[PDB]
Amino acid sequence: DGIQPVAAIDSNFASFTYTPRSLPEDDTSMAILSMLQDMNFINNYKIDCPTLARFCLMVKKGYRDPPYHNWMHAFSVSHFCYLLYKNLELTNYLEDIEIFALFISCMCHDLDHRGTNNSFQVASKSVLAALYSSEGSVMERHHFAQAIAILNTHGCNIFDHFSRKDYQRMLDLMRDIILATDLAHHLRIFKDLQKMAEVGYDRNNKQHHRLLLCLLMTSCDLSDQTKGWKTTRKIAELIYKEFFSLEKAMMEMMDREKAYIPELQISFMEHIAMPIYKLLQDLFPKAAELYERVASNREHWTKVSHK
Ligand SMILES: [Zn+2]
Repeated sequence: DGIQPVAAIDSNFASFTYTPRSLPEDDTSMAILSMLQDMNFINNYKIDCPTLARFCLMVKKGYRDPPYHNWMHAFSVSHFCYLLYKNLELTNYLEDIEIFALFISCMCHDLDHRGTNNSFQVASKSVLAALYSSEGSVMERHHFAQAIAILNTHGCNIFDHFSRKDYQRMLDLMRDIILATDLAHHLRIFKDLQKMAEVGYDRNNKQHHRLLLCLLMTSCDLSDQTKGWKTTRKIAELIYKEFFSLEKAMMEMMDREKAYIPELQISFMEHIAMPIYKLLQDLFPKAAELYERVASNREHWTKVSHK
């Protein structure tokens, strides 16, 4: 094969309107390579292509498949990462190595998702946000360690040619970015994010770099919310299907429990999702489209919510 150009996957691959979940699963590894190519990482870092193929195949293979926290989730978060690169022009904000770390983090950040819901930090703001949230910041996870175990598998070391210093910096970035997916982490840095958007992003501030990378990471994880109505509806279904994945009903109870979805999804939008994409828009005028679209989904949910 060799790598496909992004524009050959779909004329709209690079548009916020595009739904990556509609790519057949078998074409997703190739589409990862297409995106790294169009982002100029393969060329600039002179990455061996067979190696990058094996790496990508290896992380895909390492995902469990619950209804929601699965490869397609990872794939679609990665794809949003690419959309932020293309549409917000992140190279004017972050360094190449940070963008690269962000992308690989998207690919890797749910490898050790367990679904053990053991915390009240997110739940206090939104009961459904707690089910969408990745884990690792309150209970220890090994999304990161698993990513490296892959990296150190013969024939998979895509950062082989980096300097020792960039190699540590790459690993530190992944470890920190993967941790930041956990919404408990986001809540804990929220005031800092707010301060950053108030004062204005400062390319020379290393703190601003760290904060932006977390914000972007969480913006990719919840990016299902920035798609069509059908997408939040389908994703809400999946989260449910996951959490009920095993206990004697007192069919019936299942339906009472899905009658709660609208209000939970609205509370999730109002208290967690929308603030995040408000922040992006405050920092990036070109992200207005995204907040508007989440806003519009909150409207449909409200509208539906009188089942
Ligand atoms: Zn995730």
